[PDB]
Amino acid sequence: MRAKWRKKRTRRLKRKRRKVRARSK
Amino acid sequence: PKKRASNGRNKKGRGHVKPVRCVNCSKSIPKDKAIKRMAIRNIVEAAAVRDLSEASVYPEYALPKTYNKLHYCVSCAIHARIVRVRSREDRKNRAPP
Amino acid sequence: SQVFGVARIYASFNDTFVHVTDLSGKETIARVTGGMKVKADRDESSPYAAMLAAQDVAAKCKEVGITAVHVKIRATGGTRTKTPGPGGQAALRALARSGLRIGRIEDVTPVPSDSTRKKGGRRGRRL
Amino acid sequence: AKRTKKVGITGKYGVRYGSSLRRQVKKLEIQQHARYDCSFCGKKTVKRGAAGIWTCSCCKKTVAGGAYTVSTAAAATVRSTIRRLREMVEA
Amino acid sequence: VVDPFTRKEWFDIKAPSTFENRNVGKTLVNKSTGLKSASDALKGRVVEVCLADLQGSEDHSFRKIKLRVDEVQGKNLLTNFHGMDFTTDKLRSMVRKWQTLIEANVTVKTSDDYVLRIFAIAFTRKQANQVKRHSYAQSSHIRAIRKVISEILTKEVQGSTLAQLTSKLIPEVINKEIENATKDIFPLQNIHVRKVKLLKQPKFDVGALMALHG
Amino acid sequence: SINQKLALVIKSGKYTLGYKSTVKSLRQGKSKLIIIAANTPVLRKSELEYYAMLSKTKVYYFQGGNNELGTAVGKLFRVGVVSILEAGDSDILTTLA
Amino acid sequence: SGRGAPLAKVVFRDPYKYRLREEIFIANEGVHTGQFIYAGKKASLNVGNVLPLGSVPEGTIVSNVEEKPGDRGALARASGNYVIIIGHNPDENKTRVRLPSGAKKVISSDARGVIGVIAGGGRVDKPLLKAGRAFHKYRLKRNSWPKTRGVAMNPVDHPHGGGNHQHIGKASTISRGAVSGQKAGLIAARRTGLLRG
RNA sequence: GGUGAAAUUCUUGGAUUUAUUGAAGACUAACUACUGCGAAAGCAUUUGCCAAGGACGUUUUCAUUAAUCAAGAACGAAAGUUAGGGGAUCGAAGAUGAUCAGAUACCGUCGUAGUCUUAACCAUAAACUAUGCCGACUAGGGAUCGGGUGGUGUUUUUUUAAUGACCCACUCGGCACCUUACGAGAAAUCAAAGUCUUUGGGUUCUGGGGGGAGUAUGGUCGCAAGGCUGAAACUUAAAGGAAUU
Ligand SMILES: [Mg+2]
Ligand SMILES: [Mg+2]
Ligand SMILES: [Mg+2]
Ligand SMILES: [Mg+2]
Ligand SMILES: [Mg+2]
Ligand SMILES: [Mg+2]
Ligand SMILES: [Mg+2]
Ligand SMILES: [Mg+2]
Ligand SMILES: [Mg+2]
Ligand SMILES: [Mg+2]
Ligand SMILES: [Mg+2]
Ligand SMILES: [Mg+2]
Ligand SMILES: [Mg+2]
Repeated sequence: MRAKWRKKRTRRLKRKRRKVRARSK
Repeated sequence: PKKRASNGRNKKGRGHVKPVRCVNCSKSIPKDKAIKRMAIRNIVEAAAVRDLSEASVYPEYALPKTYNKLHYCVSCAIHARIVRVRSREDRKNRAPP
Repeated sequence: SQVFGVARIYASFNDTFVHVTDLSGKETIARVTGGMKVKADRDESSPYAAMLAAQDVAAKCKEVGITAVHVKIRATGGTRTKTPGPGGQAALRALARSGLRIGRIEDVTPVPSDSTRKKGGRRGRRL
Repeated sequence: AKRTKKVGITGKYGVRYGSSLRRQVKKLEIQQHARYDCSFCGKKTVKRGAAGIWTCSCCKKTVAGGAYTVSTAAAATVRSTIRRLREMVEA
Repeated sequence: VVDPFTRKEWFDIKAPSTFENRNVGKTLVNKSTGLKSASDALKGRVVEVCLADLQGSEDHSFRKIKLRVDEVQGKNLLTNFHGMDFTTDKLRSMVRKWQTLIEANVTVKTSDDYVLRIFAIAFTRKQANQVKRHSYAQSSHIRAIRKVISEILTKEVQGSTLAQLTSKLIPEVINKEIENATKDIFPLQNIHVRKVKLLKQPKFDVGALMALHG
Repeated sequence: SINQKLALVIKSGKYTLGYKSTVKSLRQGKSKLIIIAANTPVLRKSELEYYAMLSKTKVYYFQGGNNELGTAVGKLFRVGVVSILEAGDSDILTTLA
Repeated sequence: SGRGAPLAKVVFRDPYKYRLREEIFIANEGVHTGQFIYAGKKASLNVGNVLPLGSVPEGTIVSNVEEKPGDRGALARASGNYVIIIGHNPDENKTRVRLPSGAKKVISSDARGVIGVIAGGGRVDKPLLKAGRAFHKYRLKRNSWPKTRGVAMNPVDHPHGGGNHQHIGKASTISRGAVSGQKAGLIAARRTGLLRG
C-alpha cells in the first residue's frame, strides 16, 4: 500500500475519532 | 539512483514550463519532456504521384506537402519504436540519427 | 473546358467521407462514405471501403456534369489527431483512376491555436 | 483596549443569527458606516444617509452610490466602459 | 427514385475586373419557380478559388481568393472580393524553427465603407556569412517591426478602395513596401499579408459592381 | 519634473497658499504664476482664471487634487491654489510648464 | 419609501412656457447633486444622460429603458440593474438588448434609456438577520409578509392544507391551464429541484 | 459514432457530411530552443497605462551602512472552502455500454462539483537540482542570452559606402553543456558533491537502526478539510543505499 493511501486511510480514520469524540463531549 | 543528469527532460532554470498532450493517448506532458518529431509527408504517396500526374490538369503543378509536429509521451514513443531504449553509455549521445 | 467540383475527402479514423460539392460548397453531389460500401464495421476506414466509395462518387459525378475536382483532404482536426486516416489516399487515388481530372490538392484539417481541453484526462487513454 | 476579538460592530447582535450571517453583515456595515473621500472637496467627509445616498458633511454635495459603498465594482467598470465608448465615438 | 439533379439550372460564375480570365466555373442550383423561389438562393454564395486559377501564373499557387456573389445577371453570377487567405501548406513551409515569427493585424476601413482586418506575417532571416545558427530578434525589433507593419497596412488602406486594394495585393506591392521599411531594423525573409477578411459592408452599390464586370 | 520645480520654489522662493491670499496677490500684481488643483471648483477655477487674465499672469493646471497639491508644496493640509510671489532658484517660471 | 434605488429630482425648463418642470428620475450610479443632465437624441454619451437606444454604441450600459418610445421608463429600474445594448438593426430601426433576466429583446431605436447602472446596488447581499427588518421592508411596500405555509393550513384554506402530516400530497407543479384557487405551488414548471450547471 | 472488436447513442421527423452567419466561455498552437525573466510558486496573442527589477557602463555619491538569521512577517502550483458572476471544453461523484470468473477498474458514451473570474480563506506538493545562503581559491574548451570595448571587417561593394543586422577578438554577468579526474566519493557520479584524520572562512536549519507514527494527547491557526507542533507503551535484527554476477 503506498504511503498516500495509508495517509488517506489514516485521515479518514482521524475524523472518525474526532466525530465520536464530538458525541462524547 | 539518478538515471539522467537532465533528469528526464530539458528544464534547468524554469521550475515549470507548460503541459502539452500526447498525440497517441492524450497524456499531459511537460513540453520540454515530450519527444517531438516533425512529420513531413507528400500530399499523396510515393507510388501515386505518377497516377495523379497524368490524371490532373496543371501538369507537374506542386506535389504539395503535409506538415505536422507530433508530440509523444515517453511510453507512447517507446511503444511506437520512436526512441528505442539504449545502453547506459550510448544514451548520453544527443545526435538525431 | 472542364467543369470543376470540390472533392472534400474527410479521412478520419473509423470512417472515410467522400463529399463532392459544387464549386461554392453549398450544393452536394454524391456523398458516399466507407460504411456504405462494406458492412463489417472495422473496415469502414479501410482503403478498400474508401476506394469503392470514391468510385461511386465518380459514378454520379459523371451523368451530372462534373468532370474535374478540387481535392480538399480533411483529418478530424480540432483537439483530435490532425493526421489523415488510412482511407484518404485510396479515395484520392480512385478519383484519379476514374477519369475525373484533379487540380489544387489541399489539406484543410482544422488546426486550432492552443484551445479547449482534449479528451482523455491527465494520464490519457491507457489500455 | 481591543474590546472584541472578531465580531467588531456586530457585537450588538450578541449570540444570535449565526456566525456566518454576522460576518456577512460585518463586511457590509463597516462599508456602510465608513467615511469616504469626497471627489469634489477632497475631504474625508462622505457618509451614507440612506441606501444609495452618500452625502458630504461639508460642501453639501450628495452623490448616488451603492447600497453600502460609495462605488461598486460593476459601476466602476461601467464608468470605464462608458468612457471608452464615448472616447471612440468622439475620436 | 426522385433524382433532384434533373431540376437545377446550372448557372455560371464570373470574377471582378481586377483579375485575369474571369471564367471560374458553373453552379448547380434549382429551377427557380414560385412558392419559395430559388432565385435569391444564389445571392449569398461564397466561392474559394486559387489566385493562380484567376491569373494563369503559378507564382500565385498559394493565396486562395474568396469571392462572394452579389447580383444574378441572366444565367451568370457577378462576384466581388470577399477575402484572401494562404493555402495551409504555404504557412507550414514558412514556419520553421531557429527563427522568429512576427505577426501584425489591424482593423481598418477603406475609402469605401468596407471594414476589414488586414493581417501580416514576417520571419527573421540569417544574414549572408552569418555563423550563429538561429538569428532571433530582440523583442524590441519585433515591436518596432510590428509598429512599422501596422502603420503601412493602415496607410495603404483608408485610401485605395476595395478594388484598388485588390489590385494592390495581386502583385504583392505591400510585401516590398514592408521589406524596404523594415530592412533598416532587422532582415526578414518571408513577408506576406497572408490574410484579408471582410468585417462589415456598405450598401449594395450596383453602380460599383457593374464597374467591375465588363 | 513639475513636482521638483514646485519643491525648489518652496524651499528657496516666495509663495502664498490658499484662495484668499492668491486673489489678494493677483489683485496686487505681485504674482508671477498660479497653480490650480484638479478638483478645484469650476466657479473658483473660472474666477481665478479671470483675475489672472486681468493680471496677465500665467496659470498652471496641477494634475492632482488639493491633497496632491498640498503634498507637492511640502504641506500636510489641503491646498487648492498656490501663487508664486517670486521664484528663488527654481526655473518654474522660465520652463514652459 | 418602498424602493431601494435612490431618486434624483432633475429640474428642466419648460420650452413653451416660462416655468420650471420637476422630473422624478431613478438616480444612476455616480450622479450627483448639481450635475447637469442632458436628455435627447443629440445628448452626449455620459452617465445620467438620456439617449435613444439607436444613438449609443455596442456594449453601452443603460437603465430606465423604454419598452416603447414614450412610455417613460420600463426596463432596468431596480437597484443595481441595467440593460446592455448587444446589437443594432439600422433598416427597420430596432435595437437588440440584454435584459437583467438574460432575455434577448428587440426594441425600437427611438426608445430612450439612461446611461449607467441604477444606484443602490448590492442591497440584497446583506442578510436582513431577523423578522423585524423584513417587517419594516414590507411595511412600506404592501401586506405580503409574513407568509403562512399552505401545508400549515386546513384543507378549506389551501390546496396543500390538512393531513395528519404536513405534506402536499399531489404534485406541486400546476399547469398553466389550471384555474384560480388551483395555482398554488410551482406554476407551469419546466423543471424542479436544485439547479445544477 | 466509437473500438482491439463491439455495444450504448443519434438517424428518411434527415443523423453524419457541405456552405454562410452568429453566440458563449475557455485557451494562446506552430515560432518554442539543453533560450529568457521572477524570491519561489510561476510567467508566451496585440496595444496603452502604472510602478518595479537584474545585468552592464560610470575618473558620480555615501562610507561599513554588511552576512546568516530564533521570535516575528509577505508570497506560495493543483486540489479544496465561502459568497456572487460565468459555466464552451474536459471532467473526482454518479449514470450507462462493454470486457472479465467477477470489474462498483482500465476501454466507450453522458454527466454534477470542479475547471474561468471577483472578494475572501487554505498554506500543502517528488513546492526537486531530492544538492541552504554569503565569501575565497583550484582545469581545459566551444556554444548561447544580456550589456560593453576594439576592428581603417561584411550588409546598404552605389567615388574613400549612416543606424541597425551580421563576422572577428576581448570583457562582465547569466542559463547550461562537453572533456579530464587533478581532487572527492560506498559507488552511481561530482568543477562541486573539490580545497576533510595534513580534520577550523562566516552563519541558519535538520538527522541519530527499522517499525509503532507524523499516530495518540495537549496547545495554536483554520468555516471546514486540515496545517504547525508532537510522544509513549509496545515490537523487531535488520530495514536501507550504490554497484557485481
Ligand atoms: Mg530504476
Ligand atoms: Mg515544479
Ligand atoms: Mg411561512
Ligand atoms: Mg392546523
Ligand atoms: Mg385540526
Ligand atoms: Mg381542495
Ligand atoms: Mg526570449
Ligand atoms: Mg501565440
Ligand atoms: Mg522561522
Ligand atoms: Mg514540502
Ligand atoms: Mg525537501
Ligand atoms: Mg540566463
Ligand atoms: Mg529512529
